Amino acid sequence: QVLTQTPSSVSAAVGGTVTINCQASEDIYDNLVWYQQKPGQPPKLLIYDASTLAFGVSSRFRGSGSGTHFTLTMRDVQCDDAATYYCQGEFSCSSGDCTAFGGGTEVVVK
Amino acid sequence: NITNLCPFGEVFNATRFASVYAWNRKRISNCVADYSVLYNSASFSTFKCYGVSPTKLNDLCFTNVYADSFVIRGDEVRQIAPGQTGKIADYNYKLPDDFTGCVIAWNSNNLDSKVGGNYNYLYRLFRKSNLKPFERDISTEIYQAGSTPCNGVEGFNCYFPLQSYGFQPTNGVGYQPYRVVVLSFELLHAPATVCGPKKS
Amino acid sequence: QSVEESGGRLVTPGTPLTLTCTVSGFSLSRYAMSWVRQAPGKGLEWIGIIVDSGHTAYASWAKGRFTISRTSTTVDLKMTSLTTEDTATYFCARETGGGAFYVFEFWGPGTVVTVSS
Ligand SMILES: *[C@@H]1O[C@H](CO)[C@@H](O[C@@H]2O[C@H](CO)[C@@H](O)[C@H](O)[C@H]2NC(C)=O)[C@H](O)[C@H]1NC(C)=O
Ligand SMILES: *[C@@H]1O[C@H](CO)[C@@H](O)[C@H](O)[C@H]1NC(C)=O
Repeated sequence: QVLTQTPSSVSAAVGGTVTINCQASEDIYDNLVWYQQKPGQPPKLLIYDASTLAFGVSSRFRGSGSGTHFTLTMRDVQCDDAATYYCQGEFSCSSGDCTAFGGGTEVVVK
Repeated sequence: NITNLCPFGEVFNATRFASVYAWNRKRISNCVADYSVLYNSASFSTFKCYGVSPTKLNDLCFTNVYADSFVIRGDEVRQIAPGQTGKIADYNYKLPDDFTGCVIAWNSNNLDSKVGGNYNYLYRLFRKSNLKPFERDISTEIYQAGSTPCNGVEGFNCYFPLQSYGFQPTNGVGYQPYRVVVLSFELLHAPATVCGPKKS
Repeated sequence: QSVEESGGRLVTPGTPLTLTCTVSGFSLSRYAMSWVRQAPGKGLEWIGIIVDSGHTAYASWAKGRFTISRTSTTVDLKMTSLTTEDTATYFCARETGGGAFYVFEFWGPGTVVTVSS
């Protein structure tokens, strides 16, 4: 029912890699998705089922994890990746509240 | 004149499916089995077999056929397979490593899900040890995790082993209820009776 | 598949307002539309969803003051008794395919609803 993203903010050079962790308060199998929101734009779907890349997205974004711990890592982050990322996953129904969004993380590239 | 065609209609689509923790086992015997209709049916989401390929199921002839049926969550269908570790596989329905036969499952959201939430399906969360393949557990003794003799008085650290599925239409595909029927074949020191309809 | 919505206005607290999200380029009765909102500079929030059949679900934090109705081409949402913390931006999201709910792959441009005196 509660989604948590750590760290809240993280920065890396252009030729570098960073990790994003999103943990779920309940077992959700592999039903978790990621989004990228540039400032002032609607979010874009990047990864669904936590390991499948969406259509039209680059292969430098990879996801993993199952159960309650998930991780997204971008390799060789360009200057076009400066945005905010969110994680969303189902959470049964009656027990809780269908779907909740994470707090999100901010990424800035020097 | 082919006769004694084996019905399968009272098993594949009945009006009441049993819970996963009390999966119903119906023996099939003295049957003239025809699996062609099952294969050619397009209503099954998953139909894939171990040991015997689906193409030639009408040729090899078996002494007995055991069919087990239950209803499980949509995503948890992956756990019904030999050598698979999970929750329902470890606590409700365990398959042998050398299992022969296969499982047939299809979505059943139009009957097993209710607007207020179908609460007639249960699945066990707790038991002492992993159960050996092809075993059924029904007793509802409270799985103790506290120090005291729980005596079954529900409270703190005397957890109820059985919890319900909240099947509702608003959830995703991975949470929709699914009706699962597994066919198990075997051979033993007996004449073979249940097999294909020949042709002429 | 293009999804757009409109209806942003400045309203005093306690006055109902209606937002209508109009579909374009697909059959509505096959995909499920959902509404999400975000406050200025804050994280995303979920409001509700309506499945293709017609059944609707909501969010607990909303406490049940919203109402999503479906028709031919107007997936509208109506609120009642707005507060001063509802100033945010709202979107209506489409789905990928049959089932597989909560993917939100098509989004509207976004509209802003502000509450003030
Ligand atoms: C229950 O299952 C049986 C199969 O065991 C169904 O019989 C076939 O159903 C398909 C699809 O409805 C038809 O195309 C076939 O013609 C049926 N077989 C025969 C011999 O006619 C049966 O229809 C199922 N029950 C319901 C209500 O659909
Ligand atoms: C077998 O089927 C044929 C088909 O016409 C029929 O004429 C014949 O009577 C049947 N035989 C028996 C024993 O039922």
